[PDB]
Amino acid sequence: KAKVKATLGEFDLRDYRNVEVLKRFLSETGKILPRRRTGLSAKEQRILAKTIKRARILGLLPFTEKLVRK
Amino acid sequence: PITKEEKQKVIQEFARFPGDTGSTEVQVALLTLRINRLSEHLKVHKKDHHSHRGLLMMVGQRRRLLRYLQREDPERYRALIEKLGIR
Amino acid sequence: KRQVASGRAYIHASYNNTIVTITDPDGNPITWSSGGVIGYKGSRKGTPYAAQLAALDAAKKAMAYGMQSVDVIVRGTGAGREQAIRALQASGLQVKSIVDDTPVPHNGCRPKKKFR
Amino acid sequence: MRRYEVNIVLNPNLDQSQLALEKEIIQRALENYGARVEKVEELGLRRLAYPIAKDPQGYFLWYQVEMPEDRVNDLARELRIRDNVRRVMVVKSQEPFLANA
RNA sequence: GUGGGAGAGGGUGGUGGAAUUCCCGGAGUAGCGGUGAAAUGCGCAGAUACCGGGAGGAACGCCGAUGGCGAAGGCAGCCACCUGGUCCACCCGUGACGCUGAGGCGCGAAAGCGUGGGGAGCAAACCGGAUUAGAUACCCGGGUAGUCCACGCCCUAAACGAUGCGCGCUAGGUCUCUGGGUCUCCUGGGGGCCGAAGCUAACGCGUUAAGCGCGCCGCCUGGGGAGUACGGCCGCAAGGC
Ligand SMILES: [Mg+2]
Ligand SMILES: [Mg+2]
Ligand SMILES: [Mg+2]
Ligand SMILES: [Mg+2]
Ligand SMILES: [Mg+2]
Ligand SMILES: [Mg+2]
Ligand SMILES: [Mg+2]
Ligand SMILES: [Mg+2]
Ligand SMILES: [Mg+2]
Ligand SMILES: [Mg+2]
Ligand SMILES: [Mg+2]
Ligand SMILES: [Mg+2]
Ligand SMILES: [Mg+2]
Ligand SMILES: [Mg+2]
Ligand SMILES: [Mg+2]
Ligand SMILES: [Mg+2]
Ligand SMILES: [Mg+2]
Ligand SMILES: [Mg+2]
Ligand SMILES: [Mg+2]
Ligand SMILES: [Mg+2]
Ligand SMILES: [Mg+2]
Ligand SMILES: [Mg+2]
Ligand SMILES: [Mg+2]
Ligand SMILES: [Mg+2]
Ligand SMILES: [Mg+2]
Ligand SMILES: [Mg+2]
Ligand SMILES: [Mg+2]
Ligand SMILES: [Mg+2]
Ligand SMILES: [Mg+2]
Ligand SMILES: [Mg+2]
Ligand SMILES: [Mg+2]
Ligand SMILES: [Mg+2]
Ligand SMILES: [Mg+2]
Ligand SMILES: [Mg+2]
Ligand SMILES: [Mg+2]
Ligand SMILES: [Mg+2]
Ligand SMILES: [Mg+2]
Ligand SMILES: [Mg+2]
Ligand SMILES: [Mg+2]
Ligand SMILES: [Mg+2]
Ligand SMILES: [Mg+2]
Ligand SMILES: [Mg+2]
Ligand SMILES: [Mg+2]
Ligand SMILES: [Mg+2]
Ligand SMILES: [Mg+2]
Ligand SMILES: [Mg+2]
Repeated sequence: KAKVKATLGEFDLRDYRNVEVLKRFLSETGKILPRRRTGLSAKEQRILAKTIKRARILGLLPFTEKLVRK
Repeated sequence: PITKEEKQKVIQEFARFPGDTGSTEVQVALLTLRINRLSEHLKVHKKDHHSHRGLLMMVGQRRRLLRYLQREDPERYRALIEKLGIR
Repeated sequence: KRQVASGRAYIHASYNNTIVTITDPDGNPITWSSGGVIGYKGSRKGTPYAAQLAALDAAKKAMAYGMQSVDVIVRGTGAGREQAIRALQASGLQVKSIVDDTPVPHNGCRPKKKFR
Repeated sequence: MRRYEVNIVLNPNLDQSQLALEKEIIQRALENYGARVEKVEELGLRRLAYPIAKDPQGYFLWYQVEMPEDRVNDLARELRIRDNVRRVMVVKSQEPFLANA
């Protein structure tokens, strides 16, 4: 149960059109992950948020998903 | 907006000697330029209020600066007023 | 005699009733059941037991159409929500997957004073 | 002038000629709004996250530009006007804030 | 002044998805809904549950905090444009240009008024179902104003930190948001918590004073009568000072 920034290279927290990096920041549902699981700074998180929502508008990232098992 | 460039144009215009950035002349200029932009704004966008408070405050500063530079050097004051189309 | 043998089972649970709907792979329903169908009436109608009976009715009714392999979608919450799934899993329909689809607003509509 | 990233997302079903067309008209827009072209990126076929316009998919192309900022809003109106342009976004270019650096 | 920043501060346009409701369509029976339990109610003119499409209004889940911004009211989808405040560094410019501020003028949550729109959900009034010694109130089912937008009024409040603004001074510890640094730390500006000296009737406050001081404004003088009467001013009114 490590953090997200933990496994990753350098990446652009500003880049919406890049999904492969972003999917890593989302839950099994469409939910942007709490800071706890992402391990960002307030600044870092605040930027990530906006960037996600931007790509969601562009249809590259889901607003919501369905929950398996259970 | 106001570019650094379209701004420093006005400082070069009002500077009393080279490099005069903060003289009373040049503060009243700069202020006035911002007051005008802000009013051209608040003519449309009439419902914007917090901006308009900004205007109130800016104009307040311009005045205190004038009222000074006038009690101090009436001649530089007359000149200033004339240049700026005011009072 | 629609001949389906594989398809969707929605389970709609509420704090009042519980309904189950069986359907074909693109969603057109086949049969269904509920707390009400199964004899129950009152409050009595939303208890886990009644959920059981309801799921089981709709499973037998599916059997009649030929149903075997079923992919489950729960929506809603309430006592004997999961009872219904544990009573599908006792049916003899073999359950592929269980997903949770409870809709949620992204905060659109005022609710009733009961909710605030 | 300022530097903007324009995105356009299209109906995938275009063949050569229709797509050629949309891009001739988009070039026409930019050229007619005072908007100069800095660079271009077409990632093309891409799988969407949710269906856009009943479609599983979209045709992406990205554009870095410089242009007059009183116009930009009207630019975007003109872009989205076409049927076949399913989505359009425009952002101001912001420099690349890093992370995990 | 130059350079660097954080931000639901504001105004205008556009735009996105979830959900509710309603319309159309397919499939499909006998119920659904709702409560402590019921009943009104809806459903064979085919409901509920499920799938596809459509229309419309309103509000933005996760991120979101013990967080940020604003003078206060207040302010959360994304994008663009217009715009306000504010922090830091450099020590560059002016040279006391400062503080407070009766009056004036502007802003001012919600409800409320006027004219015109819009109306999905909620919903004062109201029509009902039920509980009860009796609802007529709590619980359930409908529902109109209203809520939403434009313009113009209204000026209220637990408009609260129940703490007027500004400056200097007076241990520290700790958590935090945002800058700059030679970056375990230090230095500046916010937000919190313990606590030195001190203050306090106590409760408590304590570098975000309720401490030690100076300036200026507002306000108090037992409890009711009473925010009443009378008068004045404002207001279409309600009503306000
Ligand atoms: Mg029931
Ligand atoms: Mg089974
Ligand atoms: Mg109702
Ligand atoms: Mg600056
Ligand atoms: Mg804002
Ligand atoms: Mg139908
Ligand atoms: Mg009946
Ligand atoms: Mg009837
Ligand atoms: Mg629909
Ligand atoms: Mg309608
Ligand atoms: Mg939250
Ligand atoms: Mg806060
Ligand atoms: Mg700014
Ligand atoms: Mg000096
Ligand atoms: Mg000197
Ligand atoms: Mg003052
Ligand atoms: Mg007075
Ligand atoms: Mg006053
Ligand atoms: Mg109101
Ligand atoms: Mg009335
Ligand atoms: Mg009205
Ligand atoms: Mg009694
Ligand atoms: Mg009611
Ligand atoms: Mg008001
Ligand atoms: Mg309070
Ligand atoms: Mg408050
Ligand atoms: Mg005092
Ligand atoms: Mg720091
Ligand atoms: Mg640092
Ligand atoms: Mg501090
Ligand atoms: Mg502290
Ligand atoms: Mg304390
Ligand atoms: Mg002591
Ligand atoms: Mg004392
Ligand atoms: Mg004591
Ligand atoms: Mg004591
Ligand atoms: Mg004590
Ligand atoms: Mg003090
Ligand atoms: Mg005291
Ligand atoms: Mg008395
Ligand atoms: Mg008295
Ligand atoms: Mg009164
Ligand atoms: Mg009298
Ligand atoms: Mg009177
Ligand atoms: Mg009168
Ligand atoms: Mg009254």
